[PDB]
Amino acid sequence: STTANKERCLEMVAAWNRWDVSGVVAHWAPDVVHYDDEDKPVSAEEVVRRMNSAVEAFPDLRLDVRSIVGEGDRVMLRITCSATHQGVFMGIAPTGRKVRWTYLEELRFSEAGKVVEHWDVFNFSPLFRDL
Amino acid sequence: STTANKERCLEMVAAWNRWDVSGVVAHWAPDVVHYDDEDKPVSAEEVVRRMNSAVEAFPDLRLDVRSIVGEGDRVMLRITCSATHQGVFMGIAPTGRKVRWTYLEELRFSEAGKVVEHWDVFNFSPLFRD
Ligand SMILES: COC(=O)[C@@H]1c2cc3c(c(O)c2[C@@H](O[C@@H]2O[C@@H](C)[C@H](O)[C@@](C)(O)[C@H]2OC)C[C@]1(C)O)C(=O)c1c(O)cccc1C3=O
Repeated sequence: STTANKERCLEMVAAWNRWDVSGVVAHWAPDVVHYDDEDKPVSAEEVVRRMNSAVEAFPDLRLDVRSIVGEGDRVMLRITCSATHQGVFMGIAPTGRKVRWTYLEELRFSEAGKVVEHWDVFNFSPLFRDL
Repeated sequence: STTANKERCLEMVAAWNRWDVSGVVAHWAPDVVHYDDEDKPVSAEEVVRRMNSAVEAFPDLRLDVRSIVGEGDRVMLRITCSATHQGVFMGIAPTGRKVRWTYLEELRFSEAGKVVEHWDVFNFSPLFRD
């Protein structure tokens, strides 16, 4: 259970690492809720839009799982992303610069192994400072 | 034990919530390593200094553990801190206003239950968005 959930998370990371958003979404429950930094739900449509925009802005991105821990129906991962800023991002046009940020991803899974709730914490400071 | 490690983490949160940094530091191993935002070690003395400054700058701070997971020798917690910004913090002058941020704390424990490695992930944008 915990083991399976963790492996599911690593498959999502592998999908991001081949720049395939659809492979991440494939693990979502039909009723999945994603919470933003203010704990407000973000619609699936908008979450996917943001994910697609990130791959567009950072098309060479690589995610390094620094740590992963699972207990019960939850998994948390500390991840470092490295990329080059080749596309417009959150309004900031390209720089070509090498960037790097760290973040937490937290997922809660249903008994059938699908993601039902999803949170994160992003430290975009290094990225803003750089850009 | 992970159960035990998790309680220790809750003890650290309770110490923060009574604004007692020393009760946090008590859990550290003598040879603890803390990593800054770029993965470089930060001295235990400098961590203490930053923690002390937060208690002074956010003196009504309250931490609510949103989730906690333990496995093996590690614990991760997602925590939300709510406070009023009353003092200078990292060069940022008080606004007097309510502030709130959510973060990760990851702790690695020795077999005897002392913290040997420590990482954080913060979204401090509420403190400087404007
Ligand atoms: C309420 O304080 C905070 O929100 C921050 C914070 C919080 C914690 C800990 C913190 O050091 C900090 C503090 O983080 C340090 O100082 C920040 C300026 C710096 O960006 C930092 C996050 O890298 C960290 O510096 C080591 C800041 C703050 C506002 O007090 C902490 O060390 C800790 C721990 O060692 C064991 C368990 C829990 C904590 C913890 O919650």
